[PDB]
Amino acid sequence: SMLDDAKARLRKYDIGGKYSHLPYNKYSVLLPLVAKEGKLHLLFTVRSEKLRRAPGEVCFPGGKRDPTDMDDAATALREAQEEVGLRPHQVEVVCCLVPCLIDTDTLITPFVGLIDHNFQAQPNPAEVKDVFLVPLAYFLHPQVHDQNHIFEYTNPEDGVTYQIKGMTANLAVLVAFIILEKKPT
Ligand SMILES: *CC(=O)N1CCC[C@H]1c1cccc(OC)c1
Repeated sequence: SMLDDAKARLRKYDIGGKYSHLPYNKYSVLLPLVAKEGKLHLLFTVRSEKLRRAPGEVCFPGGKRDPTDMDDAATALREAQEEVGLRPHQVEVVCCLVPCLIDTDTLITPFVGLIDHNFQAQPNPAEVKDVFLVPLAYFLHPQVHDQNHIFEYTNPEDGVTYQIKGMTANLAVLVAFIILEKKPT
């Protein structure tokens, strides 16, 4: 099936806990995969304009590890619940992708999660101004604008354009390559 095939592909890139104990300032993100209309999509947030760090930017759900978290995956799931109302029974964490090193002292660990078909986002306006889907296939043929490369995605439902860039854009392309490369039509 589409979903079994995606999970099987993703598992080949799982680093698991290999980098998880290193003494960094630790953050996790969830890359949430949603199946709609026979195709996979990624779920993105737009950060609230009132936040200190990166107001109004397109990001994945996530945030800083706290003492309650059993592991890095728990961080991602806790933050996703707080930001968009995703409950743990509504997500299957499939794998942990290559971490992202920044600022010399920070390690961001991305987890890919398959999202239940009955989940409906409830954006928390203290954290997130918007939540939206992009088809995974978009990231194979994006609309690129240079400012460094920025992706512009226009939602055909409403005509709204979102700008996706940096780590977030790079991770989206990675997931699209992993799942969609070399597939019969
Ligand atoms: C958009 C984005 O992913 N950002 C904004 C702040 C830095 C980065 C980030 C890094 C780790 C966790 C985040 O939580 C979503 C965000």
